[PDB]
Amino acid sequence: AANPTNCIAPVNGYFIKTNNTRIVDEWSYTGSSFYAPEPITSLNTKYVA
Amino acid sequence: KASKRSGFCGQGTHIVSFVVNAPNGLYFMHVGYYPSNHIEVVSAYGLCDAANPTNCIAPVNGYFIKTNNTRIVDEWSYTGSSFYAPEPITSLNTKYVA
Amino acid sequence: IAFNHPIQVDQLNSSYFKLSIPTNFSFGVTQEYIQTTIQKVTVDCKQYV
Amino acid sequence: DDCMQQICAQYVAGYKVLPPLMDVNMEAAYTSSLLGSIAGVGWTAGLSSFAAIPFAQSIFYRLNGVGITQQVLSENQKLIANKFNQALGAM
Amino acid sequence: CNGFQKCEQLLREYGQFCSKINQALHGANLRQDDSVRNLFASVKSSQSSP
Repeated sequence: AANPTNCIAPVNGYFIKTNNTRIVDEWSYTGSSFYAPEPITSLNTKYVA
Repeated sequence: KASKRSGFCGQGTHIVSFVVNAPNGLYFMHVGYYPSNHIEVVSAYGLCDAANPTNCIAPVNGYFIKTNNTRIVDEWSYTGSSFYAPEPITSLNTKYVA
Repeated sequence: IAFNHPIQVDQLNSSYFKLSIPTNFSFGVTQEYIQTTIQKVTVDCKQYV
Repeated sequence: DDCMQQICAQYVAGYKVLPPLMDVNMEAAYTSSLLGSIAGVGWTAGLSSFAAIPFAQSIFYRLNGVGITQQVLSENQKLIANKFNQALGAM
Repeated sequence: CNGFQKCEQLLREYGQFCSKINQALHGANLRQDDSVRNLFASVKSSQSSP
């Protein structure tokens, strides 16, 4: 509901469970907050999906 | 693979392309968006503000008709977030970017 | 004679500019075949003659 | 008619020259329409949808895209339009 | 050759080759014309705003 929203951003980042913001060699990383911009809300419940 | 860019496929926007086996060759089935109907709508070239942040064109014109309306579809507003729009320095013809 | 005669927008002296907007999706088009390859054939010279 | 008064291909018969199939005036009309469209097409992200954009504005927007000149620098660099006219004159 | 009956009769024997020459030139011109139409098609649909 808040304007800030998590986004896939580059190659499908912010994965379910542990967030896979890290890509290629690194499996997962804590969200930097500069990694993903705030996208407009998309159809689904509580998720862009 | 993508085209989503300038490409060999032509005469339509390259949303997607399909490849099928053809005798002694390859057959292509690209898909192209067609506008069909065009309606001319007066559009502001950006809007300035007393504050340093100003409305600017980003995906499409910042004001399709008036205020902030951003869409390529018939509906000018289309519930645009306006997050995409950048905030450039104030320009000529103040209170407007124009 | 049925050639040219394209739609023309009118330039605006005012800072606001009239813009043509698409209203119908009209998805779909066809693409030309690119040839790609040619037929292969072998001739038995000194026997066919 | 001029050859009878005196091309000679028809009298030779040999080969017959074939017209291009497109009138020069029709081709000129296409180029003039394209010249109008390019000013509208060359606008930030507006592209084809953007229309009625001034030729001077289109040149400035195109210049900003290919080379990242500052907006203040573009205002500071006066006579750029005159230089564009000089380039047309040089050709 | 035209205007000589004997020359025309010999050219009739080689007529099939002459027919192939005319067909090949006609086909090449039609293919070139289609390419010219394709080029002008992209120019067509442009808007002359000013």
